[PDB]
Amino acid sequence: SKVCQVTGKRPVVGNNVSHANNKTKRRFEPNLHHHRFWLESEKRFVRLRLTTKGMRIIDKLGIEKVVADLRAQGQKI
Amino acid sequence: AKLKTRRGAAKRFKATANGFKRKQAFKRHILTKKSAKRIRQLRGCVMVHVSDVASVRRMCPYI
Amino acid sequence: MDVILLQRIKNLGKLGDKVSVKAGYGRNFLIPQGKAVAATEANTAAFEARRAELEKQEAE
RNA sequence: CUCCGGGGAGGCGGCAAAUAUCCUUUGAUCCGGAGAUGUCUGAAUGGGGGAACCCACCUACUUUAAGGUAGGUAUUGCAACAUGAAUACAUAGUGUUGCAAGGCGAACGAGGGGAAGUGAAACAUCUCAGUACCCUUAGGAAAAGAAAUCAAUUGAGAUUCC
RNA sequence: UAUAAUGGGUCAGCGACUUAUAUUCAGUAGCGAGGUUAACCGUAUAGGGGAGCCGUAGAGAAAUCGAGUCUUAAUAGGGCG
RNA sequence: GAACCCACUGUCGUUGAAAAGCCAGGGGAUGACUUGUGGAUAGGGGUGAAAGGCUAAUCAAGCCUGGUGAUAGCUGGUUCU
RNA sequence: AUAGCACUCUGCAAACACGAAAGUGGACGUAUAGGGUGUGAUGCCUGCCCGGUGCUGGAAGGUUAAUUGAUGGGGUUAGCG
RNA sequence: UUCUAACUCUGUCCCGUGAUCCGGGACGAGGACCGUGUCUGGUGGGUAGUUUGACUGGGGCGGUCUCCUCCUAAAGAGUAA
RNA sequence: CCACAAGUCGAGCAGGUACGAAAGUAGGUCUUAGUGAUCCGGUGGUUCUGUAUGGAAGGGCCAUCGCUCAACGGAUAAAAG
Repeated sequence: SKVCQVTGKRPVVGNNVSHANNKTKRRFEPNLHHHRFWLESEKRFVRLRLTTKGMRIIDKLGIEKVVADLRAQGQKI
Repeated sequence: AKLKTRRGAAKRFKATANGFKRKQAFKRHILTKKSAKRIRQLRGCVMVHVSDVASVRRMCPYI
Repeated sequence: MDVILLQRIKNLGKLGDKVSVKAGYGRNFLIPQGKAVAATEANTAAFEARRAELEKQEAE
C-alpha cells in the first residue's frame, strides 16, 4: 500500500469544496516513489519506497542512520 | 428538553415593563425620496402590537 | 546541500573545499561514488582530524 | 469407571406405564470435591475435499503374511544452529530444533472509512449526523492524565464523571 | 344522500390522543417580602447540602444613571416607567 | 420430409387438465443447427443478431436484511352517560 | 443482423475496453491488421452548399490561473514635543 | 547541442530455480524527457442531486399578477367577475 | 385609515432663515399614481463598545448608497424539458 517507509505517511481523506460550497469526499496522497540508495557498510543498493520529505530526512541524517532506525522498528531492508 | 429561543426573533425584540419594544421598518435604504417627516418619525422604537405579542411570547420564552 | 570535496573536481574545488551544490548532484553522483562527503560536524571532525593528510598524499 | 467426604431405606434417568433381570445396612440410589476415559467434523494444522469423507509418509516395538500399538509430519513470526548463488569476500536463499500466534463469543472501549430517507412547509449552503452501516483491535473496564493549562483583586493548580 | 356515492357476510376476542422533559395559564396546599433546593452524603421517603433559580425597578443600542431614564442646544415637548 | 428445435392461423379452454395449454393446419430440419454435463460474467452492474429484451412465475434499475415506526398540507377510523 | 461499400482512428508498451492499482482482453495478432461509425446483395448511380456546430492544420496579436511580489496606504512605540 | 549518475524498458544473458510471476546481478536502448504527488486554468449529460409559479366557468394556448382615476357600487364607509 | 407590517392630515413650541413697511407667509409643487420589507455589504460622522491592560481590528448609534427581488409581503447567491 501507499505508505512511506521513512515517515509513515499515507493517504488521508478530505473534501473538494466548490464555489457554491458543495462538499465531496476526496483523498490527499503522498508524493511517494522508489529510490535506490548506496549502502556502503553493506556494499549494496537498497531500494526504498518513500516520499520527498523522506529524502530530505535522509539528506539531513545520513542513509546509515535512517536504515538503522528503520531496522530497529522491524522493517526488513 | 428545554424550550429553545428563536434567535432571529430574540435579535428583533426586547422586553419592556408591560410589553415588548421593536424598531421600525423602511429606514434601511432608499431614503432620498422619503420626506423629512417620515425620516424623523420612523426613527426610534415602538411597541409590539397586541395581535403579535402572543407569537412573540411563543418565539422568545425567556426574555 | 553542503559538501566537502574528498578528491579533486573540475570546477568545484580541490581536496577539502566546502561547496554548495544542488541536492540531486550530491545525492546521486558525488556521495555514492565517493567524490565528496556531507558537510556535517562529525564528518568535518573526521576529515580534518585524522584522514586529511591521507587524502592529501593520495593526490593521484 | 476410581478415590475422598456427606447421607441412612431405598433404587435400576424422563416422555412412561408395565414387566423381567436385579442392586442395596458388608452403606445402594442420591449430593459435593478430586482424578481416569473422552470416536468423527469444525481455527482443523500430514495432502486433498461436496463438513462429519478419500489418500498418505517417517521412526520405534510387535505379528506372519497383505496387519497391530505408540509417537512425529500445517502455515507464519522470532531465536539458535547448520548449509549456501549470480560473485572473490559476503548477502539473498535453504533446512533442523525450540518458543508463540490464528478461531469463537453479549454489551461497554479505542481507532480506520462513512450515507440517505427526513427538516428547511420547494431546494443546492445547512440539517439529519460523525447517526445507521462496513473494517481493525484490547481490558475488566478502556481512553485521558500531572500545564509550553486557565485566570485577570494577580489568583487557581493533573485526568475523569454529575 | 332512501339514494343507484363510501364501508361493513355474521359472531367472539384484540384495535387508535400516550410517555419524558421544558414552559404558560387555572384550581388547590405550605410558607410569605420572601419562596425553594440540585447533584451529592445519608441503615436512606427522614436529616444534612444555599451552589443556583424565581420575585423584590426601570430607562437606554451602550457607556451610564436610577423612581426615574432616553431623545434634544432645551429644565420645552414627547416615548417607555 | 420423420425424430429434434420452433411458434404463423383458427376453434376450444379463461373459478382451465395447464399462473400460457390441447387439437387441426404451419416454419427450419448439415447448420449463423439442436442438445447433456461442468464452468465465467452481479444490480446504475452483467448480458443483449437491439424488443428496454433477459438477469429463479419478480425488471425504466433483481431479491433479502437493516436506516425504519422514512415522510404524506391526502383518504379512512377514533369505543360509556 | 447479414455478405458487399465507405469514412475515420491506431507504428505496437497500438488505438480501444475492464480495474482503485497490480494487471488482463485486443493478440502470443502488427496497417491485406485491430477498434469506432454509417450504409446494406446486385445493376445504373450517388448533384449543389464549409455560413452554423464539430473535427484537422495554422498563427503568436488581444484576453486570462496558480505562482512571484514593485510600489502606495494604515496599526503599534523608542523618541521629540 | 552533448553527457550520465536519478528514473524507464510488456529487450538479451546469469542466478535464486525443477518457474514467460518476482527479486538480485551483467549488458543494450532511452534519459533529466516520459511519468507520479500538491496546487491551478480549460473541457466535461460520462455520471449525480435537483428545479422547471399561480389565477383560470376542466387543463393547455392566449391574457393577467404592483400603483392611480371613473363606472358597476343600491345618495355615509366598504363591496366581486 | 387599518389583521400586522405600513399609509395620511395636523394646530402649536424652540433654534436658524427668506420675502414683506407691517399684520404675516413659508417644514416643496391644487390634490389623489411616479414604487420594494428583511438579510448582506459600501460611504460620512460619532462624548457608545473594545475578550489581561493601553491601543487597534471588528461591532453599535445617526445620515446615506446598492434589487424589472414587475410572480411587485420579495421561498435559493444560484435552475429547462
